[PDB]
Amino acid sequence: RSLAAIDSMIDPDISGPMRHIVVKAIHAAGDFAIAPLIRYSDGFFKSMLAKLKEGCTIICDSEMVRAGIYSRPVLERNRVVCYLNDVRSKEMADVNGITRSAAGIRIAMQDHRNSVIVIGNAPTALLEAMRMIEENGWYDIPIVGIPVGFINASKAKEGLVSSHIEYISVEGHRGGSPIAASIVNGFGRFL
Amino acid sequence: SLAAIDSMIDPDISGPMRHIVVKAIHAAGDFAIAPLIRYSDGFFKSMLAKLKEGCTIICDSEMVRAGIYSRPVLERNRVVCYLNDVRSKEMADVNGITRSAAGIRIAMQDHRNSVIVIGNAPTALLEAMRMIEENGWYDIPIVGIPVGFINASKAKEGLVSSHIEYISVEGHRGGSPIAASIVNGFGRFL
Amino acid sequence: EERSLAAIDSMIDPDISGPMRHIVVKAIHAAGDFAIAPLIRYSDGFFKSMLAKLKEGCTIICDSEMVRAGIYSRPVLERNRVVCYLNDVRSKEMADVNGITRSAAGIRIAMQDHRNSVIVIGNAPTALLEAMRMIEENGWYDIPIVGIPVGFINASKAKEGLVSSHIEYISVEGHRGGSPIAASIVNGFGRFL
Amino acid sequence: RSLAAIDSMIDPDISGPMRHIVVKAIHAAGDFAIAPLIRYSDGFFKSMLAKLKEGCTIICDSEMVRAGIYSRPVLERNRVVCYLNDVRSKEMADVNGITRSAAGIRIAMQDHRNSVIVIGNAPTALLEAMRMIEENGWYDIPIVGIPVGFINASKAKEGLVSSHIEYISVEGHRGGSPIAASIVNGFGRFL
Repeated sequence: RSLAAIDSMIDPDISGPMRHIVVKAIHAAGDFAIAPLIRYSDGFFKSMLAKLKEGCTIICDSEMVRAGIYSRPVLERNRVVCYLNDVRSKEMADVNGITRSAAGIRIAMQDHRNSVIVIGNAPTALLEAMRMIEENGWYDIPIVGIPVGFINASKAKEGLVSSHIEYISVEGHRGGSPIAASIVNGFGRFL
Repeated sequence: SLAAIDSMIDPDISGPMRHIVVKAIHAAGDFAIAPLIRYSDGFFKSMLAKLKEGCTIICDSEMVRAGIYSRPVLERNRVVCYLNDVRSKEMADVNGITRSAAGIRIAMQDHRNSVIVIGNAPTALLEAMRMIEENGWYDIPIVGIPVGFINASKAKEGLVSSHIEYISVEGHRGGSPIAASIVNGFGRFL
Repeated sequence: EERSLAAIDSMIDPDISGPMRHIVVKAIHAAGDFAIAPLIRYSDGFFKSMLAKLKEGCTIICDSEMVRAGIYSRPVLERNRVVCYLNDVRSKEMADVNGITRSAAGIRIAMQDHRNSVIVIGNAPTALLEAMRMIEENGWYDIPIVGIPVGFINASKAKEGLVSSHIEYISVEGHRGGSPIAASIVNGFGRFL
Repeated sequence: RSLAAIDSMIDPDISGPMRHIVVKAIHAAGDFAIAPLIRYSDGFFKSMLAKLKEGCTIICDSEMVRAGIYSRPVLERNRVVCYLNDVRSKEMADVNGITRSAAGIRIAMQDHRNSVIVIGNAPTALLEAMRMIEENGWYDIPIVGIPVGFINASKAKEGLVSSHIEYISVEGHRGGSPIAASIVNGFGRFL
C-alpha cells in the first residue's frame, strides 16, 4: 500500500525505530517531501525512549498537540499536559511580555521537571523550551520541535539544530500538531 | 506574511469565503494548498445556516475538536467526537470498518442536525458521505480535509464530485489545523 | 527505473488504467515528487487524440527550448518534428503590436505555420492561454494540449480554464509544472508507437 | 506581486545579489517550499560571478539544462556544453563502470579544466563532479548541484553541502533543470 511504499523511499541510513517514527511523521503530514527534511540529534531516540519508558510528563504547546497523543502504550505511564489556559500562564504572559504559549511552557516545566517537550505550533514556545533547558542545564529533556510559521518558524528551528539539546525537527516551513503528535505516538511501539 | 497569502489567492475568490481561504492557508503554513482549495457554490450558505441556527459539529478526531475554539461558534454549537466512545470500538469490530468511520456513524445517528468536519481519516470522510447519500441528508455540509495518500486523494475526489455541499483540499495535503481553522473562520459571520 | 516505479505506482489511483498509467508514472518520475500524482488531470479523449497525432506524424509546438530539448523518444522524433518559435523575429514585432508576450506570439506564429499540431506548454501561462484561444476561435479541437505551465496565481488560473474547456489535454492542478514534466509526457507516447 | 510574495519567504539574512538569484530559482520552480531549503556556500556568489564574467565553460549534465541557459550576457562570454552524447562517454562509462551522465561530466571536465558545473538532473553526475574535484584538488570549480530524484538526489546534495566545494543546492528531493538553469541565468544581470 501507500505507507508500505514510503518505508522504502526513506534515507537508508535512518535505521530501525526512527524509520518507523519518520514514516508516522510522513503519514501525519501526507507529504513525502518532509522525509529527507527531518533532522534529529544522535541521542534523540534514546533520550526520548528513556523518558517515555520510565514515565514522565509530556508538555505540549497546544491543545491540538495534547489531544493528538493517544497511543495507549504512551498514555500508560505518561501524562500529557497543556498549560495554555493556566491562570499563572496568562498572568505571566501579560506581565513578562511573552506569548501565552511561551508562558504555558515555562509554567509547565516548573511544575513538572521530568518532562518531554512537544512543539507543534508556536515558534515562541519552542524558543522558550530551549531557553528553559539551557539556562537550567536540563539536557535530559528532549524536544519534538515542529512549530508552524515561515521565517519565524525556520529561525527558531535553526537554533534547535545547533544547541546541546536532544531533538527532532523538520527543515523548512512544514510543521504542525499532526506531525508533532504522530512522532510521540510512534514511540508507543517501543514501550 | 498575511499580505503574501492574500495575493496568492485568485482575485476572483471574493466574499466571506476569501476570509475562510486565508485562514486555511495560514493554518496550513503553506501557500501550495492555495490553488488546491475547493468548495461548492452552496457551501458558505449551507455552513452559516447550520452554525447560526446552532447544530452539532461532528469531528472525526479529538485534534479537530480541540482546534475549534471560536467563541461565536461554540456559543451556539456543540462540538463532538465519538472516536473514543465505547460504542465505536464495538461497531467498528462487528462491521469491520475503522474506528473513525464508526465514530462518524454513531455521531450522526445520535445527532441528525449536523456539520461534518474531517481532519484526519479518509474512511471517516467516506462514511460521512455514505450516511448522507444513503439517507438523503443533503442539508449537511462537509469540511472534508482528510490527510493521507491514495486513500485521502480518492475520498476527497469523490467529495468534490458528489452533490454534497463541501470544502476540501485536492491532493494528499489536509489535516486538523486546516479543518479546524475553516470552522473557526465562520465565527466572524455568526 | 527502480523500486521508485513501484513506489510511484502505489501513489497513482488505480482508476488510471490503460496506456495513460504509464504516461502518468513517467510524469511523476520526471517531477521527482509524489505530490503531483493526485494533481494530474487529463480529458478522456487525451490519449487517443495524442496517439493519433504522433502516430500519423505532426508538428509538436513547444513554448520553450527546454521542452524541445527534453523530447528524445526515437519513435516520436522519427515521425514528428518538434519546434519552438520563441525566437522567430516575427515574435517580438507581433508581441509589441498585439500587446502579448513573446511566448504567446511564438505559439500563434507556430500554429499558423503548422496547423496539424500538438501543443506542449512547460513554462509560460500566456503560451497556454494563446494556444487555447487559437483552438477555440478556429475550432481546431483535434489539437491536444499538454498544458504544464509553471507559476503561481497566473499558472493556476490558466490551467483551470484548460480543464474546463472542450480541448483534449493533460495538466497538473495548482502551482506545479515545468518542462521536465511536459517533455516526459510526450516521451511516454513513444512506447506506444 | 508574486515577487513580493516570494521575497517575503526569503530569510532576511540572504542579502546582496544572491537574494535576486534565490528569488529567480523559487519562481522557476513555482514552489515556495524550497525558499527555506536553498543552501549555498559563503564564496559561491563571488566564485560563480567571476567565472561567468571572465568567460569559462559551463558543463551541464543534461540537454534540458543546457537549453535552459539563455541569458545573453552569459552566452556572450561563456560556452555551455553537455557531453552526454559524446562518443568517449559510453566508452569511458564501460571501462570505468559509471553511468553516462557521470562519464559525460568526467570527459567534459578533462577537456575543460576552467569550468562551472551545473547539475539539473542526475545524482551520479553531481557525485562524479565532486569526485573529480576532490581527487584533483580543483576547488576553484563551483557547483550548481540541483539533481532530482527521491533517494539518491537528497543524499548526493547532502554531501555537497558538507564538502569544501563552493556550491548552491536545494535540500530534499526537489531539484531539476528549470531551477538549475534559472540560477545560472540569474547571474546575467551582474555581468
